[PDB]
Amino acid sequence: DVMVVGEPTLMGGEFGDEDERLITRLENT
Amino acid sequence: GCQQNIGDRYFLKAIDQYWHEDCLSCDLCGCRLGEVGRRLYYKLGRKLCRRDYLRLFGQDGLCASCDKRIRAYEMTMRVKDKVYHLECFKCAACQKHFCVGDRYLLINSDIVCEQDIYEWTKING
Ligand SMILES: [Zn+2]
Ligand SMILES: [Zn+2]
Ligand SMILES: [Zn+2]
Ligand SMILES: [Zn+2]
Repeated sequence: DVMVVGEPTLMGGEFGDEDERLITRLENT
Repeated sequence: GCQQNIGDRYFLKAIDQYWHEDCLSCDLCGCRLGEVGRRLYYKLGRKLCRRDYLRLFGQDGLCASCDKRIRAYEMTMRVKDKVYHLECFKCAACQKHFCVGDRYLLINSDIVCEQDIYEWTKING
């Protein structure tokens, strides 16, 4: 029942996981 | 994007397409998706930043303290089933805001800091 404070999070940020796409940074030559 | 190969030391790969640092931009505002966040949102065939994604498709909530709505892009504090506006995440007794690692107790939907648990319960219950 006694808790530890965590980091804040955005409200709808839980809900938009399916629509999230990952950006891959790549290298040349 | 511009449908032209980059020819530089650093390039990006998103939605099974190759992009420049400058070409992978949010379709709504034009912000550089690589510098802003490591992830992009893909909805209705559009590559979108988090802000424009959340303003348009985000899910709102209800604050456990003030009983007013929390917009999808608003910063929050999640505690078990409850959700609070960041500014509402404060001690019921002293009105103090918290730090990472601080200890508080959750009574109903009340956030009471550790120091205050005794006096607050003594007074209120
Ligand atoms: Zn390009
Ligand atoms: Zn945008
Ligand atoms: Zn609130
Ligand atoms: Zn307190």
